[PDB]
Amino acid sequence: MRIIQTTGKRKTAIARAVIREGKGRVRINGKPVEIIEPEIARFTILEPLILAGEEIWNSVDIDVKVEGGGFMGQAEAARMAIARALVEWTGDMSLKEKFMKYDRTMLVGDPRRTEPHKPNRSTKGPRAKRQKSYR
Amino acid sequence: MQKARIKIASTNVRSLDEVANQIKQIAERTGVRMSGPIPLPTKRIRITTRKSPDGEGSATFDRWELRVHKRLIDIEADERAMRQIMRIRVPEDVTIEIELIS
Amino acid sequence: MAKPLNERFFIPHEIKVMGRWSTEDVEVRDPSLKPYINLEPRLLPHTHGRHAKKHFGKANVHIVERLINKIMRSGGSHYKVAGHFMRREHRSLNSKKVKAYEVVKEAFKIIEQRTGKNPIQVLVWAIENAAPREDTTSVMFGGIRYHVAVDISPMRRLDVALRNIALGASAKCYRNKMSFAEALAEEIILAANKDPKSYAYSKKLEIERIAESSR
Amino acid sequence: MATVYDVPGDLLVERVAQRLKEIPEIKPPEWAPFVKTGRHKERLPEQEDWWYYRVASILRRVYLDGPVGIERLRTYYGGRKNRGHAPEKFYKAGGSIIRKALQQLEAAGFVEKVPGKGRVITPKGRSFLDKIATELKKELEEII
Amino acid sequence: MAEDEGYPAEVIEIIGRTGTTGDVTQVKVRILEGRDKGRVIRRNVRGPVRIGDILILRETEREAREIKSRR
Amino acid sequence: MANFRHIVRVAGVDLDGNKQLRWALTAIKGIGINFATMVCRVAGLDPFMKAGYLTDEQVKKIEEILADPVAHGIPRWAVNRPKDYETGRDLHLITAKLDMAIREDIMRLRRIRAYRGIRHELGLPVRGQRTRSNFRRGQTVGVSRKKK
Amino acid sequence: MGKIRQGFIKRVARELVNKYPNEFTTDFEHNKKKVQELTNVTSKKIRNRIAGYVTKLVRMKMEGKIL
RNA sequence: CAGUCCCUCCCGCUCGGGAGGAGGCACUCUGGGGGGACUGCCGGCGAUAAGCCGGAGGAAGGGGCGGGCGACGGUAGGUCAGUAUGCCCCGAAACCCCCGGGCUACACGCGCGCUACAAUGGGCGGGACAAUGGGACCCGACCUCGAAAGGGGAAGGGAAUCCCCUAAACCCGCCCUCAGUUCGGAUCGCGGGCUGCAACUCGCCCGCGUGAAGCUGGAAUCCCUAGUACCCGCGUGUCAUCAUCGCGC
Repeated sequence: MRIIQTTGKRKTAIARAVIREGKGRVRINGKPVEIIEPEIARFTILEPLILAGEEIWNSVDIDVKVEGGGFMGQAEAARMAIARALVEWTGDMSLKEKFMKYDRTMLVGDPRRTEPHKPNRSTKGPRAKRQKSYR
Repeated sequence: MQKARIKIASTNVRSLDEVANQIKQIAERTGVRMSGPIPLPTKRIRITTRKSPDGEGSATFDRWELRVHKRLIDIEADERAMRQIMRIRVPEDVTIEIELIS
Repeated sequence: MAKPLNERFFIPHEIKVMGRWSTEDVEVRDPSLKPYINLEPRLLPHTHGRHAKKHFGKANVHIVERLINKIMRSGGSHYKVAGHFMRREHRSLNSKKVKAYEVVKEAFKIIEQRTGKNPIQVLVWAIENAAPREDTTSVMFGGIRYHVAVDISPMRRLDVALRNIALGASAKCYRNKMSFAEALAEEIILAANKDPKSYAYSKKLEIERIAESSR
Repeated sequence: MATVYDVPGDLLVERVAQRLKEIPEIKPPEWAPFVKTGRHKERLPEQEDWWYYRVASILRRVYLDGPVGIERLRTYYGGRKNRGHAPEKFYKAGGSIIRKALQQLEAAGFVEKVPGKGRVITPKGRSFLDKIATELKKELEEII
Repeated sequence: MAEDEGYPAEVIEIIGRTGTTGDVTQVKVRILEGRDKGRVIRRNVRGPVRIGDILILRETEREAREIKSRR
Repeated sequence: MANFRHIVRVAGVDLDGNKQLRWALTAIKGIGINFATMVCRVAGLDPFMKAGYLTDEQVKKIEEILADPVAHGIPRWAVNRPKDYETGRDLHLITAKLDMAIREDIMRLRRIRAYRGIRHELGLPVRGQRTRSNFRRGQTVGVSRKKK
Repeated sequence: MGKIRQGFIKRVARELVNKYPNEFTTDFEHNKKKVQELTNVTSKKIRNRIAGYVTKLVRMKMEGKIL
């Protein structure tokens, strides 16, 4: 068989993702994909899988562990890592370019992430000044 | 023999690296079997401060940083063997803690 | 509910929006709106898109993501959590696009229940109509004050359209049985008709009308 | 061919709750839903479902973790109590429902206290859950 | 609705900005519609617009303009 | 069902609604939202069903339960006032007891010449702190207890 | 908002091609290596700029007007 | 349960799903060091220069991005009530010790914030998720008693190795069905816990009862430009305790 070990990371949700041949396993953090209460963010993961097509999907076992604090953010990290896992697998330009055309959140992370909370002038929020009325 | 843990932690980046590298290099050839120097953290201490004693105006506020960075060594040797390696100069301000167990 | 929802998982995959609405069902007949809209692309509006990056990176925003965001807008200092908790998440998200998304989805469900058509075909239709063609900007140039004829660009048209639709929903949405998912949903239909009941379409006419005078 | 892992909680919980009624070794004691409630409640619901769901999730928790506290099960719940215009702060459930719930299971033989100082599943507790999960997981596939 | 008649015109060139607001930008247009065809007009357009875009002109007979300029 | 009426009388001749049973008791002074459900358990009725879907029979139960909550059950912190004026073990409060019991303890305090007793009379929060520029713009707290 | 290359960055590159023209190239990387050997590396980021401007200065030299 | 000859548990449609321990440092990560981005290439505008736009490749671009970084000086700006310090003044006092009170008084007026006027909703229940940090008369596993607040007993930890710790927003199913209410939580009665010699003045929290104004706000006016704003909770300092604060995630 084969072990290929890939990562995706979106907004510091970090996906440790393995693809091996098998039977159609979808595992996230130990549990089936099914557990997730949200429908919506499940439909984000499913998008690289359908675009390659279900044939490959059935033929391989993808286990991921997506260790990110967002529920959207997990969906996000898992979608980038699946897209990359799929492209390493078959190895063709066909699947890579197809992905680039559809969206670039499937195979690029972000160039930034966060900004600190600036010191401020005794007021909350990193880009904020104390209200005035002194005129 | 006794397995001895040298834990070495320091405030600056410069000093801790010289010690770890030299400990491993002195230790390498002799009765010693040594496990490679391992970095443990900077627990990075923030101390977040107000500048101005006034409290008044805009304030521009201080982000501080004290970094203390930890490297952890196992060595297998006698107690006599440990002192020999310990001989080194060491950067002022380098804490060296020793654990001795069989 | 849960099984239907699972089926709602089977169907979007195949490829539909929100689990059961084919994107192919609709086309933009008018060529103006065609690059201006995102009817042709994909499935979930949650996209984190980072649009507004470049010049016109806001045009590769899924129509529905623009709607969720525009829709989100209203929100002041105050805190929300599962607890005793808020409002703070508004009539219109004194909050989360995450939650914001649900309304759009329920609104999508409701509009489908009545009209029975693909609700993107209704919302897309409504955005085309809601946008006023002409506007007057008090434009003085050179110091001389004119109350002039100005032609609306298409990006500006969509933006006016969606903002106006959202704006109207909140107004009725005020302490009244419409549920913004309902209020929006009822608005999206009528905005689509150019009906006399659409606070959005009233300004669409009136802005053009006053503009026509002023030009 | 299933585990509590496999099964969306929403379906699982009603199923494990009904099994709790059936078997029928675990039961509501009267004092607990009366007024010896978790934190504050707008209304306090007169349901068998209440008590059973509470215990249903302790069986799931005890499986997943190793040592799981009373303190741990109390905090885990989520829920908040008013402090006025000063914003709400987190606070934690009742100790009451939990200690007795852990105990009613203990007699059932489903939980046991390890010598380690903690709590862990028996074979009997673990068994009851996977059988139910297999039933649920088998049902899930049949339905569109 | 009724059409009116929509006169489609595309923008040949973006001359510069007008309004003290700034809010119109003035752009030169060429027409592509059944009636006239080809007519060049300098219309006042608002909002983000690029070169080669399409504008529906409500009134063909227009062309207000004011002009200058870059050194 | 259990025999519609849109108005039933409960807790004396005070009226009982068609809002919901739990909520119609909350209106009746001295029986609040939470206390209502406790009595409901004892009486044996559905808590979530509409008020006024009660025969005459149901009505009798709730009244004896009101009179000495403590005989039937009802914990000694869950009951309305427990340890009453230093020599009552527990009591109940309703509309006539509740009025009286707070008005007596206030009356006592004027006479003793407490700070507490005078602070209410003036119209002021005792242990709320500020009175400095709260109740702004001619507004009032209204102190105790009702202006509806 | 704006971009303009400092003046210090310009001075080093100009002197460098004048001393050793024929030991400089149209490859960024080749000039960067040479620049590193020539003058002190206060930092990495300035090393790259000097090298870059050198690449341009050679292209310009071809033309026959190099300012 | 990366990859696994092994091993103990459960489950099974025997195909197959999951956890422990061997074992294995792959991976995530830690911190130390190195590359990469410079208009280098390509086209347009421009004096063929300087620069500006645009394009390809690429993880990223044309101050990439976010802080620290702020001249000579002025407002006789702000602090002699943090310290330093010229001068003047006080000397049973403008000193010194002590208890108690006062800073927390209110008919009002304003600034700065928090919570808020409900169905984009509550209750109930389940289930998936983080990070900065802080932790020795300190954080406190877990166990037990108590409704709880908290108490009794006790493991580990001076720290990638334990603890606070639960993320909250999220979603699903169920009950509820738009009122000044099941909104909102002021006010007041009573029971009780906690620190401290002591919380009436003047602490917070639990539980029952009470249950106010407010149902979207004139004139006028403030902030901010993107992973920000809007929105949600989490920690920290100080520190027993008053946080609807300040700093930070």
